[PDB]
Amino acid sequence: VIVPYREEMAKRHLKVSGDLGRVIFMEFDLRNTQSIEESVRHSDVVYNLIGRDYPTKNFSLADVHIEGTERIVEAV
Amino acid sequence: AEPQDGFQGTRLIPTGADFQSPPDPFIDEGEDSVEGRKVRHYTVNFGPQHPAAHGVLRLILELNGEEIVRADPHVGLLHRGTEKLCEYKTYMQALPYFDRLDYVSMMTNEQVFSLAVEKLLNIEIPPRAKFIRTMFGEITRILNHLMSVLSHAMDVGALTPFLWGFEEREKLMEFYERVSGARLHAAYVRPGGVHQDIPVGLLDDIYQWATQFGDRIDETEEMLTDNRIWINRLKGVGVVSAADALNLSFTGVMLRGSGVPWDVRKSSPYDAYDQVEFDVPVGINGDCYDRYLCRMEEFRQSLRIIHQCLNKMPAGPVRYEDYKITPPPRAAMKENMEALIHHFLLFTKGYAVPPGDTYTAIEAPKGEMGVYVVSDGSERPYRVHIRAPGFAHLSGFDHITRGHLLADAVAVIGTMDLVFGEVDR
Amino acid sequence: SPFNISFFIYGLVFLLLDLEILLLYPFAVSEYVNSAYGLAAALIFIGIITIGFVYELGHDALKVHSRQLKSSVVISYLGNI
Amino acid sequence: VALPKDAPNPRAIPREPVGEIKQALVNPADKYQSKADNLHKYGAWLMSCLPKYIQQFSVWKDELTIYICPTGVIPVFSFLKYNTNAEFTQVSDITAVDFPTREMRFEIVYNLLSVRHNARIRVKTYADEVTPVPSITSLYMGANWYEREVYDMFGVLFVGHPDLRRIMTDYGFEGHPLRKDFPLTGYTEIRYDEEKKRIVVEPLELTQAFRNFEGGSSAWDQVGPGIDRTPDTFKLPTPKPE
Amino acid sequence: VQPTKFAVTVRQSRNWADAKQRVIAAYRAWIRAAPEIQTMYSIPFPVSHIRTRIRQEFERHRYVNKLNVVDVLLQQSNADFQETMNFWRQQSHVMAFFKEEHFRGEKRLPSNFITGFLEGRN
Amino acid sequence: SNAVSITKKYTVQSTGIWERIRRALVIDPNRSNGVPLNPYNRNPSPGDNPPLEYTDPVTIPAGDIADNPYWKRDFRRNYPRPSVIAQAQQVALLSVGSAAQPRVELIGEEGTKALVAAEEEGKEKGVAKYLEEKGAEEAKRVLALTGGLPPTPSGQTMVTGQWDVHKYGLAEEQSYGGSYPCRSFV
Amino acid sequence: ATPAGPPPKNFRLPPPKNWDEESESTIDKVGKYFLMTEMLRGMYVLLEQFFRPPYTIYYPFEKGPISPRFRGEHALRRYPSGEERCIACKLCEAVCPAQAITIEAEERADGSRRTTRYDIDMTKCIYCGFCQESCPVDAIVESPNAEYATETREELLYNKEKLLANGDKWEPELAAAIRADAPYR
Amino acid sequence: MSYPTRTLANLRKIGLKEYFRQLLYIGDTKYGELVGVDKFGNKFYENKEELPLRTRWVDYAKHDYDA
Amino acid sequence: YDQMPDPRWVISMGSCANGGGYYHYSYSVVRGCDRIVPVDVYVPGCPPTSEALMYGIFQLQRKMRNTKITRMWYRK
Amino acid sequence: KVEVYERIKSLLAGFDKVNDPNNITETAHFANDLGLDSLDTVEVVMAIEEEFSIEIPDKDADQIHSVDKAIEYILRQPDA
Amino acid sequence: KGKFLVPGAPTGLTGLGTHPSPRSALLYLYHSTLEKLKQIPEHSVYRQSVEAVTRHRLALVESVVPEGYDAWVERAKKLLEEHADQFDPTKVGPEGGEEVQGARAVKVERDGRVFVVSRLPKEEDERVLEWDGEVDEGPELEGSRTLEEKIEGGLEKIFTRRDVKDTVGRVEWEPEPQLTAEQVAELENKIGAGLIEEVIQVAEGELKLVDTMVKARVWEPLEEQPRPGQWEYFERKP
Ligand SMILES: *P(=O)(O)OCC(C)(C)[C@H](O)C(=O)NCCC(=O)NCCSC(=O)CCCCCCCCCCCCC
Ligand code: SF4
Ligand code: SF4
Ligand code: SF4
Repeated sequence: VIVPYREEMAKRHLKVSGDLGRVIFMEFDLRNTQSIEESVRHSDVVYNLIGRDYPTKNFSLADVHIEGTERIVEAV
Repeated sequence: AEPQDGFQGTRLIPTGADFQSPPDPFIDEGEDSVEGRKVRHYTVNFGPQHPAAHGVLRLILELNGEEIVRADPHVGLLHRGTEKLCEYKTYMQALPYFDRLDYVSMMTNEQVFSLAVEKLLNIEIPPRAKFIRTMFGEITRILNHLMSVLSHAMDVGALTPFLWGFEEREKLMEFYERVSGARLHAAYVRPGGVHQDIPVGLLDDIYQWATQFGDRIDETEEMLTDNRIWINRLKGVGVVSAADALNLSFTGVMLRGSGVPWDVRKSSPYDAYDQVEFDVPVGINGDCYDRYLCRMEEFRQSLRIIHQCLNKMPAGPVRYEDYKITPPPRAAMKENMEALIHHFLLFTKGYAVPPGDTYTAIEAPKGEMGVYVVSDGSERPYRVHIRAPGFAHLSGFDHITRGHLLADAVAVIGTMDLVFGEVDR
Repeated sequence: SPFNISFFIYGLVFLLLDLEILLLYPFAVSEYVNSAYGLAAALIFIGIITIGFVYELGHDALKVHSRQLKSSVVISYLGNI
Repeated sequence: VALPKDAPNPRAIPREPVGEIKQALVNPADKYQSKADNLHKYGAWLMSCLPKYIQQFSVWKDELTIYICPTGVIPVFSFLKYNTNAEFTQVSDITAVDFPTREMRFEIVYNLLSVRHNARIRVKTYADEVTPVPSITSLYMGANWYEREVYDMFGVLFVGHPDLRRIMTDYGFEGHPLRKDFPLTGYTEIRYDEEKKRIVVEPLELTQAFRNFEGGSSAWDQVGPGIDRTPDTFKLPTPKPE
Repeated sequence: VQPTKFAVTVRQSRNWADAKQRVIAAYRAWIRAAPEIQTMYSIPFPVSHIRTRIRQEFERHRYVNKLNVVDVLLQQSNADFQETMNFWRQQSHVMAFFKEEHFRGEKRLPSNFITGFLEGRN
Repeated sequence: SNAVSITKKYTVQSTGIWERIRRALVIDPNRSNGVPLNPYNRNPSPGDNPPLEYTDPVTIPAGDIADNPYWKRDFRRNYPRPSVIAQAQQVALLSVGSAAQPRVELIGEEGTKALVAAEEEGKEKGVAKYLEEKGAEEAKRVLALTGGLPPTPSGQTMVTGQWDVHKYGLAEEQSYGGSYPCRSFV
Repeated sequence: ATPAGPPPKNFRLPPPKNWDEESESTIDKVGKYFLMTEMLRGMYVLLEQFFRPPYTIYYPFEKGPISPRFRGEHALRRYPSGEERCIACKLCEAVCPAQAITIEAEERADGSRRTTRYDIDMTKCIYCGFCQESCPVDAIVESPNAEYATETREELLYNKEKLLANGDKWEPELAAAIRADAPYR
Repeated sequence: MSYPTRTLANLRKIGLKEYFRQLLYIGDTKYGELVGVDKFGNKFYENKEELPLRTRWVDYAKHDYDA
Repeated sequence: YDQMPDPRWVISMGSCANGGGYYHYSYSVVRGCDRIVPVDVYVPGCPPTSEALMYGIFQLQRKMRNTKITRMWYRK
Repeated sequence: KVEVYERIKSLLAGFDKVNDPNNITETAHFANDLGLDSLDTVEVVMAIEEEFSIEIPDKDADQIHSVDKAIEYILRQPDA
Repeated sequence: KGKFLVPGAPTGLTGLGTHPSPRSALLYLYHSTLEKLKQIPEHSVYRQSVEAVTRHRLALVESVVPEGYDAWVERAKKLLEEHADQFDPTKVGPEGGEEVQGARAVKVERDGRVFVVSRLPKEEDERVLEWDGEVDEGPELEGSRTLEEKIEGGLEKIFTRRDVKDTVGRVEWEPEPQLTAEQVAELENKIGAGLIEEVIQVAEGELKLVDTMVKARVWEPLEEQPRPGQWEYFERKP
């Protein structure tokens, strides 16, 4: 499982799920294309669970959902 | 004709209940009335999450207000299956498992397993190994008592002696690292003697530490022995009579505190303890205060033995001189055919131990440590059972604490020298 | 579970003794005018409350003695009948 | 640094040279023959005093073992506790050994200590998966946890034991780990599951399987048969010639 | 009793009549305790579901015709009962007893030959 | 006195005005401070001990090149077998005595068959039945083996030259004196 | 309790002494009680320690002492020519008390007996030195290094590349430690 | 634990700038002879009149010093 | 671990806590505490020296020193 | 009493191990008439114990083998 | 001063106090042992062994006589005959009676020899004793009571209990003279089995042992033969 993350302390619980070498963490920003497709080029299945119910200073709902999906789906 | 005789249940087997003799009555010394009202006890769990005195200890107590009704220690939080693992190891490979039982008394732990294997091997180890092992035995006894007495003192509030004495631990841990390459798990005492000889400047460095250690003991006694808070915390606490201590399987200080003069080093001498002079501290009231005074005097007798070992240290080899049991020197292994073969076989197959069984006991710092080994003639032991003094001592916690104050339980947990690697194994 | 009566005693003896100390504080700021005559009454008052503390101590309502080999059998040989 | 006036450098004192070290060859078993006769006599006297339960005794070096039938556990240990010539008033250890080739697969081993006589004795009985042993808790309080350990590791019942429960294994643990047929890593293992938000037991799965080098045992016997050391007072007489 | 809360001294059964009473006594204590067991370990099942498991455990050994084996099973039942009614077990231990709460299911063996073969020995 | 001089205790000392201050204020001026001396303690470091000086010792019987055959010092293969006595053997030892002390002559023929009779009898009747047929006189004979009284268990220390108990006695020097409840046994 | 034979001389304690018979004066007895003399003496001991030098060293700027025998991070060594010392004897894999070593081997392209896999699971290793003792060529050694704590557990699964790099970096220590202790080995 | 005479002397031998810098990493006032420099730029010092085990010490080349 | 307030960290110290150690093949031992809790720093040794433990604590402090908290929220 | 019987039907009729409902009588037996084996009987007495909120001793429970035996037993017990 | 050891004085072994009448306690125990062994056959070595150790130790206990023993015995024997109803267990019970404030004493017969067991009120501070130690059985049942609860309240004790001052028809039991401290040490030096108190402990255990041995009939044939291979280890064939 490749897990692209933003905060290190937030993703710490995910490692317990798998054996050694099974849960892999990747530093990523949704506006860093290199990071998105470095996280995807080896995968045979990609889940997009990126969503947000509120807009933020850095991301409009369209920025995180529409532009977010579009960069990920193009990498896929 | 068991066990088919039990298929239909004939001839029940006699229990201890079937042999209860009525006491001799001549000489035997032993409405809404509020006296019939019952009292509800509350059962409190102590440990291991909620802080306890030390270690992986879940202590389940039934209390009547402030008094202990029933004490029920739950152990096995550090049960690691050591005894089973030893059956899949050679005797060499099982030796480090003994460092990790009473893990402040490493060299005497490995001493008891070496003596038992040496007994089944039918070999007499060289005199220099005997003196090194006795010397490191009393160094390890001081290391243990420094941990035991001072951490017991720290549990009842006395912060400072623990700090002073653990610098003494640091000095003696350097001697462990100089001989082996480890602060704690030396794997130094092996069947046949010790791994390697001591470096050529160690005896003098031990001697220099010895000239100042008496003052360290004395300054510890300046804060505790006459202190009225220390006495009021220990005197009359955790009393066990001499008769019950024997029936509860108490050994070491837990036995000598009740007045019984008994030391395994005196009763069944091993290594070089028959060649050294020392006294055995014995208490008279069987309480935490007597056991504290015995342990403080054991500090001085250990130092007294170490000084004798420094002067009586003979020359010669430190490993039994048969390369069929002990590994040859590395220069021999690279030089002649016979030595290289014996090196190859000892590190792949291991030495074969003649079949049989033995129970071997030593006076460990926490009391009588024993090991029961069964040999099948092969290079792996058939059975290794370890007799830990802390196991017998903690099994007596209910007997010594029932009817007494909850505020004295920390005193008797510390008066038993309790490391749970010993207890659970 | 039942609670310990010693907690009620500590609060009870504290309160009653706290009141008596309070009643002596006016004397300490009035000693000059009170002189000998006021001192007598203060000493009478102290003596009376001291007796109740003796009762406290003598009966050990705080359980002072809370925590604590003569043989009843003696045998005599008389011999053969 | 400020040195002590009377403490000179202990490394600076030259040591007397050491030359041709000579150490005699010692058989460590020889020193026990002095008491070999006495240990046989003590075992023989015990057999004579309790013939109904004592099947055999053995003397190895200074260790005397007594072999008894399970029913005599209480009478035999009573005698070893209370007899004036047997004041073995402490139980050093109780443990078990497994022998699957035996019908009674479990060998129960008791080690006793007599402080008065400065002596030790070993008592062996046997048990099965369904054949219990009398508890000696009524004679020795220290025996309580040792019997729980034997029951935990081997599954041996002690009738008359109060509170015979596990002492070492986890609660709800299945199996008796010191049985020879119990595998080293057992059957199951635990982990924290992030869905159940708790620890879960699962079938055991090792990332690296245990490697057993038992097959490297020597193809030749390396110890031999040993030496007979029975004293003369316990060997039968022999017919004289003619 | 005397040592700890639910401690039962180890005794042999005198006869088959004696054994049957203990077995029924053991079952009665178990299914009676089922309501307490639910709320004490917060089991996510009804007391009905828990009580069925109790009967099946007793039914695995219904066909035993050996007295010594019964004494062993009775001792195990008392030990499990004590460590349950005393809060010595943890929710993980009791929950592991319910075979449904394993992420691979309860039907952990193939239904027939061809399902196990198509998946690869189950 | 109990204390050794501070001038012989391998610790940093005070000097000048500070030593006089120390001897005037501390509880015991002979007490060290536990600080080791840098020119003497672990000097040189064990990693700079000259390797050529140390000699691996060899004891000449075990390490000779001339007169040490391995089988003479092979004490592992000369291990004692356990000496086992069953109920049959003790009955035979009671019926006809031992090799150190026989009960009857057992001279050649009619004694070889007599000796094997004592074996098959031991197998058939155990110790109890044997004693019961022979009576109380045999019981006195078993105790006659141990000198009338029953035997005592062997001791585990040989310091005095024989296996015996260790004779614990109070040390002539009591470390606590009598001011504390702990007694020194030697 | 006592050994067999006659009771040890003077084993029986004399009878307890009454308050009346105590050989200590009232003024001394009352003075120690109210003045807490032994507690004052214990406090005075602390002031003596307050003016003694502390034992503290300032780590990591200063380090505690270690010996040539010290058992730390594992390394694979070379000959002076640079050839690997390891010849795949498997002695270290067999003696290992924790089964921490895994080895595979065949003939190298030049026909030399060499390893293809040399892994040490540092989360299985008990740091006992048995491999270093069993090695006939001084190939596996424990370096003095102890400061290699890692962020992830996978970083503690050493393969042959990690171990040979460790030997290349630490070789002068490895030779010095071997130089000092080889006479005793 | 420096003591006044030790710290005052080392201050004079090193100056206040060096003194404050040393107080920023090691937290002590140490002075000794330069034994040498390693490949990374760490400086190593010796003084045999210090307390035991404090006679050797390193001044790290890098602000984020690591052992 | 569940009762520790945030921010929180776990240091696995020793071979046993790391991967099971000398008892990895035991029936009663967890083969590494990272099966149970997430681990921030692994300290090797059986036992690690006191200095080795201190080195690991220094690594975790350097980890805290590089933790982005107000800038992590400021990115998104 | 009669109030106990109307509560007795409330659980036996709800029991899923009865051979056939309406087979209950004022004196019906669990084994002979209702076709209950040993443990099903243990469970029925435990369900009655819950209804009357009174614990039943194991010896008393062994005595209870019929609908009438339970009706008689509950009346003797003060709690209900 | 130190001529006689003080009963209850600590011996040195914790919980083992100095014995009140140690010489007679040993005689009582040894004689009780020999009598209890008469129900074992004569071919039992167990019986032959206990006899040898006990009759040998018994001979040594008799070898040490308290000063003035002969003078005491004549009066004490003379006292039993004239007041036999005061010391017979069949009338006053094995404890000597229900009166603890007073002195009790019972004649008992073992091994052909007679012993008197005596019990005394515990020496307690007068500030703390109520009614001179008389047992508190609660208050009497006042009010409207049935006959049954009256009998359950020990009303019949009114017609049989005796006031502690009431000693008209009875006599004061005089204790045996005690061995001196010198005599105790030399006697236990003769036995060579530790302190007199430990020797008494061993006698009490040995007395307890006979009942187990008789109930187990340890002198009869082996109960269970070892089935083949039961005690076979890994020993190589010689
Ligand atoms: P009825 O005629 O239907 O049956 C009566 C019996 C059972 C006696 C049989 O007819 C019979 O003859 N059986 C043969 C002997 C026998 O009964 N064997 C003894 C078995 S005891 C037993 O099985 C104990 C198991 C207890 C398990 C309880 C549940 C598990 C513990 C966890 C609880 C849930 C989680 C907290
Ligand atoms: S490291 Fe040494 S012992 Fe291990 S395989 Fe290589 S050569 Fe053999
Ligand atoms: S140090 Fe010990 S445990 Fe670690 S790899 Fe070497 S032999 Fe195995
Ligand atoms: S020292 Fe070794 S055995 Fe002990 S806890 Fe640490 S890793 Fe485990």
